[PDB]
Amino acid sequence: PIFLNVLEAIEPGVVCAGHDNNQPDSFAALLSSLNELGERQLVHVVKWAKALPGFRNLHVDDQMAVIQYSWMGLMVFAMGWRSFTNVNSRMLYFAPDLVFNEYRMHKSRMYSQCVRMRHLSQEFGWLQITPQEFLCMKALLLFSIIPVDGLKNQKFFDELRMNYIKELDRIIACKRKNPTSCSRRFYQLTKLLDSVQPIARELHQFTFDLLIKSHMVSVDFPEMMAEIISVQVPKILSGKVKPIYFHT
Ligand SMILES: C[C@]12CCC(=O)C[C@@H]1CC[C@@H]1[C@@H]2CC[C@]2(C)[C@@H](O)CC[C@@H]12
Ligand SMILES: Cc1cc2ccccc2[nH]1
Ligand SMILES: Cc1cc2ccccc2[nH]1
Repeated sequence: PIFLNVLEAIEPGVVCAGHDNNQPDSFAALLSSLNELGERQLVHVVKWAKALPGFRNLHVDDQMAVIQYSWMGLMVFAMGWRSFTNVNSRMLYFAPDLVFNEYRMHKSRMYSQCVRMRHLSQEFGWLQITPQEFLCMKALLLFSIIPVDGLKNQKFFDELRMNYIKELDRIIACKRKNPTSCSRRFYQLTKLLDSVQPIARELHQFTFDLLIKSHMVSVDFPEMMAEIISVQVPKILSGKVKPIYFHT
């Protein structure tokens, strides 16, 4: 399982948010911590992506593009997984020092979005998702959103996406027997993958509005976060860049 060896081998390690928990919760502090966590996580996601099989085939501008458009979903999907494995989806485990309970979900002023994310975490349990299926689905998420106008070199991207989908089928096919199970399983995983986009979309809208009024609510946005959310995210919210869905 060469391909699986790579995903397993390059999977990012634990990342902390640097949150002061001995300090009373507040909107400004929580969101500022989540943002810092984004900056820190982005760094790992970039190093992770550049190490994926065939990623370097993509044109350099397209490499940065898919990462800049997919980080939200990637991060949310991995966050859901940690929440499932660490606390069986009891809370949102953003980081070791940033675990969201119902109080924080509410205090973050993004309770509805958090509920959305916890529900995704629950799915990992309800579908009995394997660590390997998780890994393969996550890799596939990096290639699940592109500009309606296409990429610099769409042809390579298309080839790459086709291969990662082919790998997901392999994972499903192995350790299995019933051809009806393979198809059903693929149906469920693609359904799950699609369910990530609406959550990402809601978060994009939220962080965008947050960046705009950040100065008023006293929320901090690190360099890369401020740049990406003001330059790349708007392209998604305006319909110029959209998710690739399996199902209609
Ligand atoms: C991606 C992060 C940080 C990494 C993670 O574990 C998922 C989580 C989802 C909510 C995001 C947060 C980064 C900072 C954002 C974008 C805030 O501005 C509003 C929504 C937050
Ligand atoms: C490839 C790449 C993507 C990206 C996003 C934010 C900052 C730097 C980056 N390099
Ligand atoms: C996942 C993946 C398999 C593979 C084989 C050849 C070239 C690129 C590839 N990506």
